[PDB]
Amino acid sequence: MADFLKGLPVYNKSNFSRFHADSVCKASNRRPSVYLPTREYPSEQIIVTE
Amino acid sequence: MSYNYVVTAQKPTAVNGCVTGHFTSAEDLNLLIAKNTRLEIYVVTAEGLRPVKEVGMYGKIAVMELFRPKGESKDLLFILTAKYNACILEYKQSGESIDIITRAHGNVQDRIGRPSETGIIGIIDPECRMIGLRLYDGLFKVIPLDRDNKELKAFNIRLEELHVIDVKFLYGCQAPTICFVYQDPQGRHVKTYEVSLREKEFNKGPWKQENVEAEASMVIAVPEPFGGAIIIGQESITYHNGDKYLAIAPPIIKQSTIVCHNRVDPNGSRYLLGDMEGRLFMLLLEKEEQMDGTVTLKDLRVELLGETSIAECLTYLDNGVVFVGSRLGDSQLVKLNVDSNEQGSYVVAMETFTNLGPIVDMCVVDLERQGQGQLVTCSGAFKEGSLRIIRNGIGIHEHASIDLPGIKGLWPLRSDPNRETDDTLVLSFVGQTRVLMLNGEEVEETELMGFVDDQQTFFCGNVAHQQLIQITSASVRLVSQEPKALVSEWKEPQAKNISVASCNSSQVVVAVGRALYYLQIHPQELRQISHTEMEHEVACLDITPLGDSNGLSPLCAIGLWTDISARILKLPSFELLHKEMLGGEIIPRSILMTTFESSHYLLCALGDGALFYFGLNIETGLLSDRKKVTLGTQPTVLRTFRSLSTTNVFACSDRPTVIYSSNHKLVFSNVNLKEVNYMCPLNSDGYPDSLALANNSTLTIGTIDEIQKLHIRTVPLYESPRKICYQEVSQCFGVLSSRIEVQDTSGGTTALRPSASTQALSSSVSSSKLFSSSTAPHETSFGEEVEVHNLLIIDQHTFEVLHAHQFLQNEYALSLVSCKLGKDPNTYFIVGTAMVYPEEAEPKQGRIVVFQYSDGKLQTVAEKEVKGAVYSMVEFNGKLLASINSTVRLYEWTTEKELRTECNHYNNIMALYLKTKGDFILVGDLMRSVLLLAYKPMEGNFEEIARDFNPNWMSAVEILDDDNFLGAENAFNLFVCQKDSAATTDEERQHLQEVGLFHLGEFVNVFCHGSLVMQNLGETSTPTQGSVLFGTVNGMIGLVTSLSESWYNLLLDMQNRLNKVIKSVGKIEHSFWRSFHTERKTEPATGFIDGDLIESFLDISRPKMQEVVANLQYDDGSGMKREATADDLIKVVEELTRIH
Amino acid sequence: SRFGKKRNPLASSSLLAKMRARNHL
Amino acid sequence: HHLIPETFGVPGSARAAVSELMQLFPRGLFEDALPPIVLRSQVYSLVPDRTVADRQLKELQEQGEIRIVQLGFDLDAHGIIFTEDYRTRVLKACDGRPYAGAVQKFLASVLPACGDLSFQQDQMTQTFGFRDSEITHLVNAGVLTVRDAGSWWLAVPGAGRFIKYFVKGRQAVLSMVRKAKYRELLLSELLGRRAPVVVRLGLTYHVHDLIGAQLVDCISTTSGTLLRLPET
Amino acid sequence: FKVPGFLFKKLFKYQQTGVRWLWELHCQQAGGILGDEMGLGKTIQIIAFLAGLSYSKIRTRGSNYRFEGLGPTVIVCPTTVMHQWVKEFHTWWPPFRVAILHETGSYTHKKEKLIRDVAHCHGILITSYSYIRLMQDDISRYDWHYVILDEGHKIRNPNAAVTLACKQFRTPHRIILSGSPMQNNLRELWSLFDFIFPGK
Amino acid sequence: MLGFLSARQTGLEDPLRLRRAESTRRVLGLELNKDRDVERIHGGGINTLDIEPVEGRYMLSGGSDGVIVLYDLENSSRQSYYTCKAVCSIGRDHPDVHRYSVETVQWYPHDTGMFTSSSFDKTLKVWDTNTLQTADVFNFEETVYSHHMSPVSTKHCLVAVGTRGPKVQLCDLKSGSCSHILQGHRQEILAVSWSPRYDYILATASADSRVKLWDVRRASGCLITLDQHNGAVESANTAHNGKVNGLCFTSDGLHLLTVGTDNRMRLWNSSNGENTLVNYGKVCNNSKKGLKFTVSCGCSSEFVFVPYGSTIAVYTVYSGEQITMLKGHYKTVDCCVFQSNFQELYSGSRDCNILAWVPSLYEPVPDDDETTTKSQLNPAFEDAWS
Ligand SMILES: [Mg+2]
Repeated sequence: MADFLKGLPVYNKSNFSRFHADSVCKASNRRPSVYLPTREYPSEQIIVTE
Repeated sequence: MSYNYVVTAQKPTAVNGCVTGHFTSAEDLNLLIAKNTRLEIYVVTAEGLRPVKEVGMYGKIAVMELFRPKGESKDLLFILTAKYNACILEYKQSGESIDIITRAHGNVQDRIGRPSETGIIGIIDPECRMIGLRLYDGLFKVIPLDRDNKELKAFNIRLEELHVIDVKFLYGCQAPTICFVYQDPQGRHVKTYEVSLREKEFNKGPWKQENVEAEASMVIAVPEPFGGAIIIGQESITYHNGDKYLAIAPPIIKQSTIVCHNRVDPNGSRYLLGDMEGRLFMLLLEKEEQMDGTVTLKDLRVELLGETSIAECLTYLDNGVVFVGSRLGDSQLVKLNVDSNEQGSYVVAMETFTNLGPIVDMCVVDLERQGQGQLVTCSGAFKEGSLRIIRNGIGIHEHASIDLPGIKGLWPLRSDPNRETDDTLVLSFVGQTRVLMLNGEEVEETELMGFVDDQQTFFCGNVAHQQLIQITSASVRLVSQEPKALVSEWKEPQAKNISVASCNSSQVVVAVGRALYYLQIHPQELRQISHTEMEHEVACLDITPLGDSNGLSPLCAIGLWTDISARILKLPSFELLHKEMLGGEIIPRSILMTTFESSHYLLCALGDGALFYFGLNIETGLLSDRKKVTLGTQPTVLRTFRSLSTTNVFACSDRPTVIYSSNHKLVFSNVNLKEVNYMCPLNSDGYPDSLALANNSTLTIGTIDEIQKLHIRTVPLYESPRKICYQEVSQCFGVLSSRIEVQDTSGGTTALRPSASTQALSSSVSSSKLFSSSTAPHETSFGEEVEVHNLLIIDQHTFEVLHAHQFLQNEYALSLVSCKLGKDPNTYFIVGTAMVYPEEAEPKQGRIVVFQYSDGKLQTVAEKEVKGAVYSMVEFNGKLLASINSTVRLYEWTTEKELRTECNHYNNIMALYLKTKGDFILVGDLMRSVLLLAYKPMEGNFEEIARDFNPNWMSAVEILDDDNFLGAENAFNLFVCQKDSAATTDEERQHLQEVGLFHLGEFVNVFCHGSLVMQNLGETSTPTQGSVLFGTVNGMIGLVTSLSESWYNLLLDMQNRLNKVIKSVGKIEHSFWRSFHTERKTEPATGFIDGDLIESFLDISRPKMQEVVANLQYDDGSGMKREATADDLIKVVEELTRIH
Repeated sequence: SRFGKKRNPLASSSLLAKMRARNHL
Repeated sequence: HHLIPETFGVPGSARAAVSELMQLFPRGLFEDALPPIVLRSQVYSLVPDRTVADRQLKELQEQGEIRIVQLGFDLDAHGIIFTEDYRTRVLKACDGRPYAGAVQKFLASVLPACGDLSFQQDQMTQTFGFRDSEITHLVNAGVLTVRDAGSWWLAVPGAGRFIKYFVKGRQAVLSMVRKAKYRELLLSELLGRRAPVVVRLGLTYHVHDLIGAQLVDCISTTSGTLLRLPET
Repeated sequence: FKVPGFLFKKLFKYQQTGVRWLWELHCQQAGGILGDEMGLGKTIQIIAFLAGLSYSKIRTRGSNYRFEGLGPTVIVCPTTVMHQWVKEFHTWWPPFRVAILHETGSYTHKKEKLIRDVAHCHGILITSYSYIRLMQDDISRYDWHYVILDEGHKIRNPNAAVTLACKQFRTPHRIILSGSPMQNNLRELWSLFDFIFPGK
Repeated sequence: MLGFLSARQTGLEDPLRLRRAESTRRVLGLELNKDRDVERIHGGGINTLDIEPVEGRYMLSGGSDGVIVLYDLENSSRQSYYTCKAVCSIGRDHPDVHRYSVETVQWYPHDTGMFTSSSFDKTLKVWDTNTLQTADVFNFEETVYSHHMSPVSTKHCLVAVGTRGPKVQLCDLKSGSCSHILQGHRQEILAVSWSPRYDYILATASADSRVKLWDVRRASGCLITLDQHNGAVESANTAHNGKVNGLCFTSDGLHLLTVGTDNRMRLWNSSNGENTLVNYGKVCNNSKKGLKFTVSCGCSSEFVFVPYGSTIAVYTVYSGEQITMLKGHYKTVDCCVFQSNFQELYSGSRDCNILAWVPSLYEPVPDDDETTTKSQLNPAFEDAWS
């Protein structure tokens, strides 16, 4: 046993708790849906070079 | 000009960088992954990485850092592009609308400067006071970061240290202090400076300058408890903090260079390290808390956790997980367990993300002779090396498969009226019917009452009033669902057999040769409504309802034997509403009414495997827009199904094909399966949303994959593949590959791992007199690394390595061709080689080796020693054309089976690339751009027709046609050269003109002719000529193809309109991104349409399409120019999307 | 024209035009 | 090991070099009145990388270990002198002389604080508070010589004896190479030859100067180091 | 550079343009002739610019003039307009310390000490041309930041001693106010430009 | 090589590394006229050369005969050996020709349609390249040693002129102004050079042994005087113990090289004038007139090519290391110019040759089975001890 990998940082106990190895359950919903904006807002600041 | 369309067939896959922070909310754990030009956002969840958004950028993402200025609630994102665009992106959200807000943007290019050999470095101060960029030698660029200013004002500070290796800001400093490693003739040194924003000067830093290891390559800044910097070299790790110093020299590091690091903890106790071999280390800082309560570093302790994919970047996530971003191999999600497994690894892999990696070479093969090509690629390097087989087509995931020969029909059934999901499956057989109950995953053959098994069945299913129906050859039988008891039976008055039947939830039509009968389904009653006898014997029927009809169709569709017609009949009267003569000689074997989107269709398929489709008027029964597609060659059986929200169609044949509408136009996506003769949907508790599919040997039940979606099969080699070619007569691939071996104490070499070349069924080692008699031996130190090169013969069906031929020691195999030569009927593998020695800047020797693959062995047929490296070879009109350093040479193949030199051309610096078309050779030089030669048969010589005199450093070339030459260039640009038609002098005739210029943003390794879309749609309607695929270092696959002048001018104006209307990120101008760019020159793009912009317009809100198309004049081909509607350009862009 | 057809600012042709107009009538 | 070495086909410190050359100096020839002088040229004979040599010399100047003085017999003629020798010999020469107090002031104030080869009257008058008569005392002491109106070189008393012997010895030893057969002479043979009566500073000291000044080329041979007149 | 909003609002657009032109000259470190016809209010443009310099605390780059603002200014004018300059300063930018070097000036000690005081505290010295011609040393000894020649056509003879004395000022920020840059000859123009931009 | 090609194809190394490495290897392989002559049009020495910055196809030449020759450098023949032919010439038959030796030719930095020439006949001329007619002419009291146009200035079109007079002159081609003088130097001004980084910063070198940096926008006088000892702004500073006769900024503009008749070359920080203390040894420089020399671009090492008597010395700028002596000319070399695209050096000398120095890394390769069409072992390469 590695004594040194004990107590790795725990941020929420249930994260990755339902990581199913049956990857077919992910195979369909795998991909993020493309973002394509058409609303806009003005920017708060500009970068200029002196 | 000449007019080209360039589009991405596959998005770059290599991970250039990653970062983790709370970008999307203050509470979410995000992972941000930079793929080249292609930012993307995941959270971390209970299910691992949940996607969120994916974004594109008009730029190669060079720097990506998260930071949080005081008074921001969540992290802002700084991005620097390789063209030196900057922006401070912010995420925000309004329900389901997610908009990346550009917070600040600009550009930070110097007008003049020498880009640094270690690339763009970008660092942010721990207190968010400033960003530091190292773009050019001798300068450090500071972007102040602030709050009350509406503007952040990049200035610039002179370094005296010109060759800076790595830089970080230090933690715990009251003024922003950089620590950096730099090189001088006296060696590498570590140094510090304070930065003054008020004086815009470096001030003397907190530490003395110190010497460091000559290969010190990384600076890690340790957080506040320790402070200081860790410098990592090839042999030592050293901590520096003022007067404090520690050094360790772990022997476990010395085998491979450490290239990436990540902090795995808030305070610096646990950094991860990754090496070029793919080993993962855990650098483990040991604190001492002193008696005054201050903390000091006591020791450094390097540890070995395992092997990953070769890592470009690392990130730790949560509870034990690490993302491993790779360029050379698949990116990984891996855990760290605390208990070493039996092999000594703590690393355990969880997920793998497909990287096409460095595509070093590729080829297009119609492996199934279907007329639809597949790409086979040489992907990755070292232990990550693989073949990838890319196919365009719809897939299926199989949930069950059963040995059930002779299936003749498929229907779902639900025995329990209280379920919504299915529970039963019914099968039909020659003279018999059988039923499978679906106890979740468990499938068992069972008897259902009321149904009959000793007769063949042509339909069964659930029907109105909580009832079940079966239609046999003998009778139509209606069963009460809860009692499972027969409640009505209908039989023909003379007991003649039913020959055709069709049914819906509420109605039945059955055929008895020419006699039709129409039944309504009622509570405990099959009620015959009317009867008719057709002119000709009935072949197929449908009564599937359409539109808002309340479960009763008003229309019947019918197909007949003798006249080969499709017809629409009004159900209660059998009134003929339309008659369509299909023609030919083969009967309609299937017919299907269906709805796609808002549009109603009739589908019909002939026994020869052709299909016809028609738009169906559900109110008048008229057929419209008659069109025909050759789906297959077997009698093709159509079925509907519902998948997600949409009704789609399936064609059961030897070429399973899906029919659906995209933007009101039907799409035909072939499926990744050999044969399915019957299919139907299924939705059981074990097999939800599923399709049953069956053949003459197996039944298969599974969920169908998504649309048009490229499928990648991986064949891992564990060694770097260099070249591939296909030999149809042997049904195998020749693959060049190289493996690294270490020099052993015995003076031989030892493999680091097993690999494809070490594991063939048969093997051979080359022997030759040529170099062994003509050169002195050469040697290396113990442990020095050597490349061993092989020719692998790979079976096209299994991709087993059938043979491995190992080349001579120090022999590098560079070029491979498969061809017939001369009048010789045999097909050969020809390999061009070079002899590589540590002392020589360029190979002085090499050979051309001709092999025959026959009887499972590889035979050497001929060898030609040559005085150089054989960089490229091509078959040229039965001869072999080879480039040997600066020389291009043509070889005849003689009746004695020897190569004989025909002619030479010498006016090159280094002839790296050759392509040919007819008598023309296009030569791509290392630095003199492209040259066009012609072979002259009457003279037996080359003539130098023309060359491009621009100093383009070439990466690849292609001949698009007899006039247009495509080139790819060292700075990620495409250009097209053209032979000048306006030339008057013989000087002007020799100048090729650059007519196309385009910044692709990718490094192109390979061009080849082909397409992944099926060619059989051989209409003349194609707006687009030719198809050249290209492969890239970042694993992006693109497509170049030629437009007409009219389509070019249309799409060019459509780009200019979209650029006013589509928003970007960083507010990079699109024209700036696509501008041709080198350190010498920048020029705007010409002669290229960016298909990735054009195809985006399909993706907007229709108000924006109307703003785009406003006042545009469009010609549909009639010449009757009109104000373009949105639907006109929707059809144009739809037609463009079907090319890839 | 053999020269001035491509830029590497005021174009040569307009600077030349100013110089000529300044030195002619 | 396998990429970076392909990029192109292409350890004695200045402090060690100075300390070795300083022993070649014949202290008795001047009754030790001169502090031992090493020329900057000679340092380049032992430290062939001239840039590294110059930078290490500049760092020795900033520690105050050495003084650089212009000797004026040639454009590059810089003498390198240890500060403690210089200071001791000058104070020993000033004992009870009339200029002595101004020289004690100079060695206590200017030289601890300045590395310059030359001083301007602005600095001398306002920063160090020298009276115009004290500059005259320094010139009489030989610690300064007039460069131009209101400007002075730092100097070494009695440098003329050394400079005389050096200039004549240099021409003598260079002529020994020029007159020998083929204009070639093996270094071991030269150093074994009975030095001319003109070569008062010694023969090794001059070969190190000549090599550093690039007045003669060394050629390596199987016979050892060979001196040549350069093709110039 | 910033002008206080209450001061910039009080100016006509041509006076605003003049303040911008003065700033572009300050960035170039060139002089200029504000040659506007009589009545257009040249003095307001000057005072508004100097107020802007003092207000915006312009930190001089790369040079020994490490003021953070306006250093000592001398204005040279006819005696008949000295008190108008003082009144305009005390109206438009009260924070300045404006002192007349003249017998109509309020100072009680010897006039040598006034110039030291106005140099030390970065005031505005107002002088006649005759004192510039007579007190050449005691004036030009100091590092003046701006020299303004009002009615600067008084230095139009290049051989006149007032002209030679005015050209002794070391600052690059030399400004002339004159309704007539030239009156008789192009030589007068030469003399004014040789003050404003020597060697141009 | 094959290592670089593999590393580039796999994305292990940035494409920059192969390109800079091979460019450096080519500079190390320069050989005299290996593939290429230049046509002898001049009868006098070649004072000045300038390769066109846009395409690098054309080279202007000026000579002691007063002729200006325009050359085409591209091989529009199909042979592996060719002559750089003269496209056109402003010969002694031309009406506008210079009366005395032509000491600097420069292309207009922004397009090829105009160029400038200066001569010891005290003129600067502006030429229309398509017609070879002068568009404007400037006259001076004293012989012009040097002129330069700013390589990066788009805002202004100023020609700095150095003459035997002590004052630098500035001609504005837009306005036609030539009145503006800079008044800091005390003897003839032998080299002038605009910064490639900053529009307004002009370096000037003189026989007074001073190099001064100017900001020509100012009424203030010069910014910096280079002091070779690093200690004070003007009163005594000298860059050399001799005449300073050549300037060349490094290609990034961050340093200025200077050469002078003390036979030393010195490297300076251009932002403050600090002598960087790089030592190159003896660099022979007897020239009593301006010396034109050049740095490389786009190599892994920055090289400097400097006339060294009749040879061209090559140094590594930062290391001080002497790399080679290019040993072709028969009289003192007066200028050399570097073709950045292909790493080819051109050199002018008082021997009236223009010589091309070209990377000669390896030979055309034979096939051993050929009878006579081989890459011939010419008998001039053979020994004959019989
Ligand atoms: Mg007035």
